[PDB]
Amino acid sequence: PGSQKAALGYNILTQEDAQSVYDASYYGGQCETVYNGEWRELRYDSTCE
Amino acid sequence: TADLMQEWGDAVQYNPAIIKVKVEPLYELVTATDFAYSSTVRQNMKQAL
Amino acid sequence: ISTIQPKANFDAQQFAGTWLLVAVGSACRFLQEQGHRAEATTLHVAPQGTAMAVSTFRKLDGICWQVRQLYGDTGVLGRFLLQARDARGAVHVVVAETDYQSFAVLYLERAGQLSVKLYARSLPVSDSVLSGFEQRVQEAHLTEDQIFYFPKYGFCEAADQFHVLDEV
Repeated sequence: PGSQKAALGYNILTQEDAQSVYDASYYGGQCETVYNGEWRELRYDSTCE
Repeated sequence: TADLMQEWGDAVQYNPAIIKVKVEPLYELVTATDFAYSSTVRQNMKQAL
Repeated sequence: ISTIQPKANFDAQQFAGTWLLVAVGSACRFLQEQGHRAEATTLHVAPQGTAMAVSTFRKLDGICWQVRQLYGDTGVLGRFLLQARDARGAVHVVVAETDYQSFAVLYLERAGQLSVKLYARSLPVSDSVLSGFEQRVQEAHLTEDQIFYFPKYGFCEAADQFHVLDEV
């Protein structure tokens, strides 16, 4: 998430995002993953406590 | 609060920083098992580094 | 597994307020796998029309947590639906028995996975009630070996603003 903005071009005269430069959605058939260290998210199973 | 220090140290298990490091220079990975002219590449890396 | 009858004329306004979990029985493995150190659990039951907001107050490593949940009214008095927030499934909760100032025996099932819990208003509980619960567990067909009594003291109330799941 948020990887798309790294794709977008930049206009230094206005400090505004442009159109995409990089393809933010392209994987080249590779399956490089990234460990999201904040993955922890509390859940409560009422049936189990 | 001691509570928030407990919560922080709990969450460091899952997303720790690297406090101490012992490192070897990357040329030590350059090994004939993988690369032709391994010695030459190795030496080039030493010089370049 | 059946929709047993709820408490005859269940009343959320009488059942409202504090309830103390006495014991649970279920197959749910985590009750046994890391089943140790199960924290004391207490409910505040708040009428919300026919539904109730229920806050389970619990410790987690001494961090006091409150879980806000709606026992959504099915329209059958004393049968409730807990909506799934893309949780593993909604929980059908039948309040099968209670004395509103004394005890409640809540039946809960999700996806056909059933659990039964004894709640009380008081630290001391008549062994009569507990034995009755045991009976309904046998009738639940759950082994006694699946009964997990919860520690008598160390209840927590009023979890921090930051220690609330707000699950609703």
